[PDB]
Formats: sequence, C-alpha cells, structure tokens
Amino acid sequence: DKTVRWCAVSEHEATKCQSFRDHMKSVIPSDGPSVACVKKASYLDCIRAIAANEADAVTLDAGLVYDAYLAPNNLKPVVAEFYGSKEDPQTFYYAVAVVKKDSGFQMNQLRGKKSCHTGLGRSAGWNIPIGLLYCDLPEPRKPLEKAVANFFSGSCAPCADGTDFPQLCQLCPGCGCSTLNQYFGYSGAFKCLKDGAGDVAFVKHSTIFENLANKADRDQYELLCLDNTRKPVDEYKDCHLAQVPSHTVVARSMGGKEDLIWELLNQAQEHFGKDKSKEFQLFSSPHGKDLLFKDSAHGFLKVPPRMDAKMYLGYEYVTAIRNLREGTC
Ligand SMILES: [Fe+3]
Repeated sequence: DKTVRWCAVSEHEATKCQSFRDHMKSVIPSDGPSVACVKKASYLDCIRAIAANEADAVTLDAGLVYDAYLAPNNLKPVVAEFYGSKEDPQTFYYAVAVVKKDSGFQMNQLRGKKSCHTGLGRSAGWNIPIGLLYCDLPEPRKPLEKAVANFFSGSCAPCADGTDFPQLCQLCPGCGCSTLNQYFGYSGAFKCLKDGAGDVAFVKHSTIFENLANKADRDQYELLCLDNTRKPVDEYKDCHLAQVPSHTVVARSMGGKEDLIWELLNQAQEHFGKDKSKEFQLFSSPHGKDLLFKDSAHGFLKVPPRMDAKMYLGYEYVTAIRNLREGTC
C-alpha cells in the first residue's frame, strides 16, 4: 500500500521506469502499490543503493544474484521471472554460443578468436562459457580477467575494468555497464557478433529469435555444441552449454518491502503482462530490449519464504561460480 523505489540502470531503463510508474498510476487504486524510479549508472550501484536504503528493488541475472547476497550487501531474491509460457512456466533458460555459419571452428578452437559477452559475472555471457574453458586458459589463471584476455584475441566484457584488462574492451571501448554501451546484454552481445566485431556471442537461446525475424537471416548463424560440432539455432535443446536459473528481483533482508514488491509486480503483470495492454508493456519497450525485466519473460513467481541466494541458485550452479573464482585444474 506504499511506494516501491525501483532501481533503473541508465537512461533507457529510467524512461521505461517512468512509463511504468505513470501507467500503474492510472490502473491502481489510490491505496494500491506505486512506483518511484531511482536512476544509477550500473547494476552494481543499484545493489549498494538498496542495501543503503536508497532504493528497494532491481532485477538481476542469477550470476549477479550471488554477488548481491555476499556481505555487506546481503540482498535476497524475492520474486523470479519465468519464461516459456503461462501454461508451462520455465524458471530457467539455456546458455548458448552463437557463431556465423561456416566461420570454420568448434568449441575446442576458441583460442585467438574474438568474443562478445553480455557482461562480467552474468550466467550465460560469462560464468557458463568461462567456467567451461577454465582449464583451457593460459596460466596463471589469476586474476581470471587477465587469463581470459590472453585466451581470446580481443573481446567485449561489459562491466570489466578496461584500465587493467584493455583486451576485454577492445570490441567495446570502455566496457560500459549499461545499455549506453551498444554491445551490453543479450542483444548487445548478439549485435557484436552480427556487426562482425566478434567471432562468437555468449547469450541465451531466445536471443537470436528476438533479433532476427526472418528464418532466412537466422540460417546464417549456427550454435557451438560441447561435443565440438555445430547445430542450427532451433536445436538449442540438443546444443547448449548449460541450464541456468531465471533472473530474479532482489531486496533488503531487513525492512525490504518484499510484500509490497510482490503486490506491485503481481498487479503489474495482470494489467501489463504479455499481450495484456495497448498502452504499456512490462516485458517489451520501444526504448530498448530487456529493460528492467527480460523481454523473453512471461511473468513472475514469488520466491519461497526467507530463501537465501545459495538455496535459490542451487548447489550445482553455486559450485561452478566458486570453482571459477578459486578453480583448479
Ligand atoms: Fe541471464
């Protein structure tokens, strides 16, 4: 029955957030939940802000959910996105490696190629791919960024430190950590491949379909499978790197307004969910892709009482992330 300060990362999400606020004002009764928009430069500033009681919520890729839980932030997942459809809700998605047809190389031949990542620490764009190549990277493997920059002959790893790891922003100077960087996120990583800046793009299964509407254009891209073979992009179920947890909304563990967050999102998905309204769309926008929430999401599911980041992500996934920051071969 009160205000939820949503954290928007940069200008594009801020605009979508303002529209979200305005439309909710015209559908929700005077005594219903409302939205306020707090603009920050990166997802990292959003995490600090929430922990500092400057904002209340933000949606994060699962990989980033782990960081959010560590002290002194101690945020917890309260609401998760679900994909697929309302009839068959999927609380996970597939991480894939997209390349152009006949580029002439397999998964075990990535050394020296140029890579495009959605962002440092994210599930599909970093943790899965780098987790699988870990023992392929040259030594020392510490720091991780260092060895990654030496494996590929140039890449775009948004949010990485370009001062110490220049090679990680060769394809996107500055390694901007928001949509101001044309190569940020799923669709940014895809564009990086499409434009020809990189040789491979680590994204999710729906990315190409979200960007190329003619099957004729998609037939010019393939997927790299673990068994060093290539398959068409429609065959991701038989050619993916891993299954990762859906993105989730995080909030403070104390005075986190988790009840209001859910009330707001549940009502938001009622009035503005998929195909629900002509005035405003929660899972789409003319100002960009994957703003505030992923375009591929179909709705929200409440997370069980007091579930911590570790239990939510699962031991397996949480294992991989640890093995990446410590890792041995
Ligand atoms: Fe993701």
